[PDB]
Amino acid sequence: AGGVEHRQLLDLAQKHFSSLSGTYVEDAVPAFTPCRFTGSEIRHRDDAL
Amino acid sequence: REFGHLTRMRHVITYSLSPFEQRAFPHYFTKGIPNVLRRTRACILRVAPPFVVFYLVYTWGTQEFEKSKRK
Repeated sequence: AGGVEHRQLLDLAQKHFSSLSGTYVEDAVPAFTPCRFTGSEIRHRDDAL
Repeated sequence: REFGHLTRMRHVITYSLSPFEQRAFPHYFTKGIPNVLRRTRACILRVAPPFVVFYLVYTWGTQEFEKSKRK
């Protein structure tokens, strides 16, 4: 963002980033395990604070 | 005696679970039956021997009452 032209950034990205590995060795889908919510509590008692 | 003015405590952590997230009846006969047998064994030699001596005095006292009115 700022004083940038989009055409200039695109050709700089092809010059420096094109050797990044596109698809991978065996390229398995990155698995997304969701996370559940639990009603609970945690109490840390310290009277000197 | 109100709740924030009772005592001084440091370095103690407690963890709890919501009542709607747990079973109201956990292990009931798996844990509970061997637990009430440990508590029965731990107190049986203190409570029971007085009530045995009441039983022996009661039997001797009603039998020697009837072997007085007989002849």
